[PDB]
Amino acid sequence: KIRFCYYRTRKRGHPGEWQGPTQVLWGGDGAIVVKDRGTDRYLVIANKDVKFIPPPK
Amino acid sequence: KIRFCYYRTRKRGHPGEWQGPTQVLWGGDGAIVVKDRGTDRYLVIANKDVKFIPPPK
Ligand SMILES: [Cl-]
Repeated sequence: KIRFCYYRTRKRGHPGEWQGPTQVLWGGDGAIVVKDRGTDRYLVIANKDVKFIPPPK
Repeated sequence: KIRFCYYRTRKRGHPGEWQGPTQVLWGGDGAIVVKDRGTDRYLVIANKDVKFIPPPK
């Protein structure tokens, strides 16, 4: 059930480096929530800036 | 189990008007996720800026 992903943030629309992997804490409609361990804050990430790690085959 | 709340955001530390009511979409450690009705955007709200609405007696 636990999902992991890579994610990135945006600075004035410019995409940042891929960060993670980190646990997908919540999955919404078009976005997820992750815990950014640098700032220790929850971040809302749009799905276009998420790379979901495929579950084990 | 559906939880609703009032929430507020701050402008340079000053708390604004209470907004909502709106559904508590996710509960984390010290913060929640809501969807802003006006902007259709997910927001992370620190618990001290949340008023959870109790169910009827
Ligand atoms: Cl946070």
